[PDB]
Amino acid sequence: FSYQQRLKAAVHYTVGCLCEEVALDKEMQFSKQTIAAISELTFRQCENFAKDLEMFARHAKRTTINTEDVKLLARRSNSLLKYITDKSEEIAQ
Amino acid sequence: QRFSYQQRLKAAVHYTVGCLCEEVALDKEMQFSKQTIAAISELTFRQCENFAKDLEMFARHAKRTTINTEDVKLLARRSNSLLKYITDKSEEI
Amino acid sequence: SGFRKELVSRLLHLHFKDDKTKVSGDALQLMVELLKVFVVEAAVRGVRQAQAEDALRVDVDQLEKVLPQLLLDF
Amino acid sequence: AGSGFRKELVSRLLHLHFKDDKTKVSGDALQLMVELLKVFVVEAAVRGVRQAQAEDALRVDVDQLEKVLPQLLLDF
Repeated sequence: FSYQQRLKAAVHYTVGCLCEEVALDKEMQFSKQTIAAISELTFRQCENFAKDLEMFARHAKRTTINTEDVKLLARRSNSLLKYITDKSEEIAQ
Repeated sequence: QRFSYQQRLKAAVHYTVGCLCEEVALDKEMQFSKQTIAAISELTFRQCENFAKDLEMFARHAKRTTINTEDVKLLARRSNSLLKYITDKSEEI
Repeated sequence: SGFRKELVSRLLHLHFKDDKTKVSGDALQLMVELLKVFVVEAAVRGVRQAQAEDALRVDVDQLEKVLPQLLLDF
Repeated sequence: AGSGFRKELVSRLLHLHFKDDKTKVSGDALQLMVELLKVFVVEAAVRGVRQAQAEDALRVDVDQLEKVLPQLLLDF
């Protein structure tokens, strides 16, 4: 019940919900260990994201990570960058 | 015309990759299949596309039109030892 | 379903190498969306793989097959 | 020194993929990209060798190569 363990449980809960939805939508069930695997994978991904974001902001002489930093994170996939971009302009109002 | 240019380039890369792999071949007392060297060659050509696109976006991210050394270092961030190697070769200049 | 931005903030800050590093509210909201897409993409690809193998359910073995490409897309 | 990529060649590969025709790469960045391209090729070949040596093979075939490709791509 440490600090990171509470973080891992939190994402694991959200991953569970997310997978439940995908499971009902596609009439395919996920094993417990699969959901847990996706959860740990997601925890590890936040590490890559966080460091890239930091370095991207730093690359732009900034210490505050912005939405351009985030959009760089999604540059690898056309649909992804499109998905994340619109979403960005959506929250910009 | 377009295919001509691209094909000429891909060929130039194949040659240099062959030369590179051959060095490794006799240094490690091993040997590569023609298909292996060809596979590495196509791989390298595909990686150039990603390197190029990333470099361009990294520069623009720093409000620049000219790709610089810091841009190229970003390409190598995903690996500590890779970054050390590239950072050293960078300072070597 | 979705991630609490508070949780996402705690995840990111856990990994910043500089203590001076911060993330804007909008970037945080975006990351909340990015994390969701990441998870869903992993799940949908898991299912597609299970269907291809005529599996009863998405097991770890099927998931492990779709991981390599997923990581390269993100 | 031995084998290596041509600065000219590397440059034309990059400009082959640029999205805007105002993008230019500096000399140093180009010199570094020549080095970056080299370690990439070298890494693949060297990792392929280590893989085949793990299997006691005599030559590096595509089969062993494919086993190191995923990780290689995550490092670069």
